[PDB]
Amino acid sequence: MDISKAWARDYLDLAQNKGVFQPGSTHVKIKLKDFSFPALPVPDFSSATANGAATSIGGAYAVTVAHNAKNKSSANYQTYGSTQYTQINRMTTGNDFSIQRLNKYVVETRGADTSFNYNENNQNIIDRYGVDVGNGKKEIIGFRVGSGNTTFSGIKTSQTYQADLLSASLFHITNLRANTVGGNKVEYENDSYFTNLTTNGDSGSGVYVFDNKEDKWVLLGTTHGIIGNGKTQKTYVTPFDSKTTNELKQLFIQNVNIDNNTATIGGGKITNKDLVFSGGGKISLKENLDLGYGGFIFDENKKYTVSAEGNNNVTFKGAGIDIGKGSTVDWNIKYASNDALHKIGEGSLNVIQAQNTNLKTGNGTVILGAQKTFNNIYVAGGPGTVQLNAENALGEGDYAGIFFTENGGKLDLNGHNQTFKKIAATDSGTTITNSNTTKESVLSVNNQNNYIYHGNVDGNVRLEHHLDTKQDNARLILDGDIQANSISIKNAPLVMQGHATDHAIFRTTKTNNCPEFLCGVDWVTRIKNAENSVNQKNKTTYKSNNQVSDLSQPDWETRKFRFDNLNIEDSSLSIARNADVEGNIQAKNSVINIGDKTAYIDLYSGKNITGAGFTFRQDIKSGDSIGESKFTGGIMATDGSISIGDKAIVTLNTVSSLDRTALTIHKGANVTASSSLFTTSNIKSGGDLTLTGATESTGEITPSMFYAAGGYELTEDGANFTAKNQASVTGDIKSEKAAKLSFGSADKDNSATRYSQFALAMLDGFDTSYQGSIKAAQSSLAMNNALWKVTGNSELKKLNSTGSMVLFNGGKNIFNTLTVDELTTSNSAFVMRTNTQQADQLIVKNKLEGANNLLLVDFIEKKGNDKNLNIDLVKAPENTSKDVFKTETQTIGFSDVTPEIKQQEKDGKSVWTLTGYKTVNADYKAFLAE
Repeated sequence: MDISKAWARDYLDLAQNKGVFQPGSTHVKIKLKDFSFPALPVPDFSSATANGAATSIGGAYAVTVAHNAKNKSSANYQTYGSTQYTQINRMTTGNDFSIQRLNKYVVETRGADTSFNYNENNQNIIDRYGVDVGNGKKEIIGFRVGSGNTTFSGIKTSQTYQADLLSASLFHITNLRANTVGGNKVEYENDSYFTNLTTNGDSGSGVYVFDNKEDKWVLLGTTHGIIGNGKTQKTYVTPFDSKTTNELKQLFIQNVNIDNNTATIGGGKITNKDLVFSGGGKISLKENLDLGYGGFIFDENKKYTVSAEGNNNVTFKGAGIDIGKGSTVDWNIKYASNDALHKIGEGSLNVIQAQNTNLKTGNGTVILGAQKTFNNIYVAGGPGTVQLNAENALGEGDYAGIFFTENGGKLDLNGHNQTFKKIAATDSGTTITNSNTTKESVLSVNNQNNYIYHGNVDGNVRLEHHLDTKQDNARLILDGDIQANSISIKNAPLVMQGHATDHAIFRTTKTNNCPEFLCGVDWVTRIKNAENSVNQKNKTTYKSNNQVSDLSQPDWETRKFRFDNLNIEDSSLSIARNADVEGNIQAKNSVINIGDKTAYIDLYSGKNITGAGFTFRQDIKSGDSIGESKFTGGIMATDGSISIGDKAIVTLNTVSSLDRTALTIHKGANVTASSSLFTTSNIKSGGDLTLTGATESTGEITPSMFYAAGGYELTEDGANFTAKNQASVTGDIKSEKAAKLSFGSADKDNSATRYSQFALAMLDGFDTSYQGSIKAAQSSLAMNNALWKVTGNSELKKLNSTGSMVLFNGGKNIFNTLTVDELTTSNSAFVMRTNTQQADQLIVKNKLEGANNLLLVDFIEKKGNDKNLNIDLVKAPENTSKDVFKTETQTIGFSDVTPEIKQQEKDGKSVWTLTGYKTVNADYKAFLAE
């Protein structure tokens, strides 16, 4: 492998379908120390053996090269996932082709597609598998994956057949029909930039090529050998051979036509090959049946039963069970107890009795119809389903005896409740569901220590994380997608977060089993040193640190958390980076951190299943890792606290009620509450906080709502506090930072009012009311159509009121002063109060005012006539002008008492005074167009 351009881990990521090289990914490019892979989907390389030297072709069959027999097995002993398979037969061709029969059915992969036809003429093959590389120029491009003696630009690992080091080659075909000893062979050359040259240990590995018309990767053949040395090194592929393949497969077929009758089996007779059953019917065993290398294969769309004669106890043993699509096999015997039952195929195994053995399933449905149906279950490869159909059908221990490796499968609780201390899932290929739409399944997960569920939840499920005693370390962390009716949390923490994308590593054991003499620095260390400089300049050390993922990596999968309701009691809920959370929260004596900085990763994520596939490993690290997070819904809380952190985006579109529940909005958060929010406590905010009417209900249309904060709101930075669009906001607002905004839709509205005009007796206009005390001596205040009733002494920095504005209200003969420092009011409204001999308000200190305006007043003294006494109404020294409260002889006022004013008095402070009285859905905003 050449790592002068590409990172070492890049070749590995591709071969192991990690990082950006997920199966089916199109338009993939990688940064170099910039490179675009060809316009094709990434292959699925899961049909490759762990060591790369052979390729599964589905079922009990695999393909490799013939002279790999001489090799230290290399291909005689095959590992897929947690399972070992042994070649027990083969056929072999002069062109070095080898089709293999394995001792058991492969559970982990459905195998590579075998539709390559070497006997088509050159033009046909070019048109079927050719790739455009410019202007219509076709080349046959493909991928090869294996793990020969491994080298990274002159760093010698001396490692061969390591699964961790499974590495990918990209190539173009240079001769479809090269004339070699043995027969015609396909010749290829690697890409000159993304260059993984073939090594001896790669011999036998599968070569892939992509069908244009069927849109699928196809097994071209298997790697035969090389000629040459560096960049131009040629590789020869033994073309896949159907005829020889099919001849080997013929050696294992015994057709059994049951045809709805009954086939009785015993004594070497039916009244090793695979027994290939057809027609449906009953299968009865008179004794233990051991099929050796054979197993059961069932056709499609048929019903079968497997029974013991006379209700005896008989076991079956063999290659496994392969059930065709649309078929169901009622399995009413035991599979042998010293062997795993391997189930593949798309149909259903219906297990009527307990088995006292282990299951390995990779496809179709296995139904558990008995208590403790299997001792342990291993789910692999993606498309299998395990379905509960009896009480206590799962197994014992923390994991309920079920384990999901790579790509996982589905657990359908099917109306049953199931409890796990821990779910043993390696990745989000796993989902726990419930297909029963009429009886909800309670899924309980009651880990007492840090644990991450990597899998999903959907269907008719309720999720509970309940403990008997308050335990703050019992953190349940969900890394996958969660779709649940509801979620309930008591006494133990819940964490919702995204998933750090898994990458390949070079070696999972932390030791190098070669002494320092004769071997020196660890090759693992050497790769990290060799890429250190470019990693220091780009800040990407996570690429070469031999860890599966890193808290500081940028590549994170966003996860969806949807639920009608979450209930928390006496614990904490954290939404961390790349969680997208939506639903209603009820909280009691609990802590809610939205946009929490602490994220968790699993050092064995994606490789959590060990041993024979019935043991589970997990190692958790946590630390700061800041990224976008989303909460959408409502919050009903009692005590505890709520925290909204950097990069979080919260949308309260459901009514929120906080009682003794402090709300803190930190710097870098965006909180929009389009739904009513009441709180007996206070809200602190150093981010953006916006309060608006319900802009929902209709696809258009907006109804209004309220925001009360008894403990007031407090602003903590150069922040934003915006109220607009039919928002009625109660509770004082204080601040000593340079804050801004807002009251009132900034020209986003007018006079054309929708909604109930009986719901206009709560805002008059505007479409925004507030009340009513602002102590912010550094802060701005926009006022496009508003304002407040002012219930306290407000000393505000700056003010701009293009539109409807402030009045006073309303302490019992308790008068207050507003005080600005750049009051540029561009229009109406300024209703002030006084009884007669006691008046308030000394406003703008540093002048600059606006056009039109309306400085008004009102009372509690019954002056049946005039009272021509001296009480000022503003205090702007010298002033820019005077006509900043123009003479409009149309004042309704309060009662029938209308006094007048002045122009100037004490020094430069241009005040306003008083005079006498007069006599004159029926209004305040009756002066917008004045």
